Amino acid sequence: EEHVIIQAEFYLNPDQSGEFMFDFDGDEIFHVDMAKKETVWRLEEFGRFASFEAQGALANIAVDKANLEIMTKRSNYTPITNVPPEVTVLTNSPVELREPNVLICFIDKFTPPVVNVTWLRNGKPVTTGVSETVFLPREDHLFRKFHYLPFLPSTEDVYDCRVEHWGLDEPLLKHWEF
Amino acid sequence: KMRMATPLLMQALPM
Amino acid sequence: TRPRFLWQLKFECHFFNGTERVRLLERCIYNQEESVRFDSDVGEYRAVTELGRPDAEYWNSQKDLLEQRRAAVDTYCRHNYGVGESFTVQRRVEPKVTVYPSKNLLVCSVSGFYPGSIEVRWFRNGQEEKAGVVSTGLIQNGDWTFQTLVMLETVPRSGEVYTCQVEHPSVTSPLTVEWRA
Repeated sequence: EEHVIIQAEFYLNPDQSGEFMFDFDGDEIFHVDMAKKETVWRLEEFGRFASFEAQGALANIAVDKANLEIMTKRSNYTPITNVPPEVTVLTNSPVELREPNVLICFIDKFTPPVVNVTWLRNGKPVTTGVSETVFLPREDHLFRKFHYLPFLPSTEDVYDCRVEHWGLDEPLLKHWEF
Repeated sequence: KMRMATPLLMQALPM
Repeated sequence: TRPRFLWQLKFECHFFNGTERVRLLERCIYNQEESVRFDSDVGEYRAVTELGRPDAEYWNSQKDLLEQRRAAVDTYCRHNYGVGESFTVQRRVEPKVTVYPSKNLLVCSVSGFYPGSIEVRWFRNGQEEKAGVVSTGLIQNGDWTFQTLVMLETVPRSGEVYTCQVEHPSVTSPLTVEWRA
């Protein structure tokens, strides 16, 4: 019916954080890694079907930074209002004991785009094996984001997705168990 | 002055 | 506690019926307030708030850039649609279907599918049950798959077969999973 492709960019001060990504129907096609200055495809197979010149995005972000600085002054130094995230934890598929699965932490309806996300297994943080998307755009100009944790289901273990944002009064803990 | 950023292009790869 | 300041730029290419009709919407957003936009249906920048007024005026005075922006539905939207088409518009991933009683309540779990358009139906002894059907709706997983749960409220008899049926563009014949106990 309708499809939408969005080239979405942002620059954020004082963090000096930039983002450049393409979105198709709400899924990320790719983003540009600012540090490594490289195109990163959301599904790595996409990289065999198309190319994208990372340098163009870096030039855009430099324009975005300059524009933000102009606007900041013009707005009379009006800062963003924190909007706290809604957090949902779900699994990739119906869980079965010992069958590899994925915990999905969906973080939605928030701004500015800075979050600290930590997975907890039985109270203890999980430092490796996790992955995440960049911030995805919303029509209300807030953001969403997904964090992933591959795991072997077991009635024994419990999990929390812990989310920290300046809009919250304390870390938000979304709990999961078999 | 406020700069207009560029709409950027993907390009197809051979296969 | 340091205050933050955010600038977003979005080029939205809207496609209707393939590339038959295309609309470009370029949007500038300061913090959470969209301030100025280029709409291809309009053909020039318009300020959305007082903040964007200098930008609309200044950018519209630039005739070459305006003319390139008006060509963008073609040089940009239709071009990028063409490049991404085979792996986006044409992407097909087949759902995995699981039926199980809920932890009197039967659950049809449909997961790992793309695209999002789908029809899920419940059958009892080969006949469709349209009542007592609750759905969780469409859930985007962020990895180019969706999932959904469709529940049926029942009172199961001894020899009854409930069948969950899933119609989706990835399968030429709708999938079915049977449950009985």
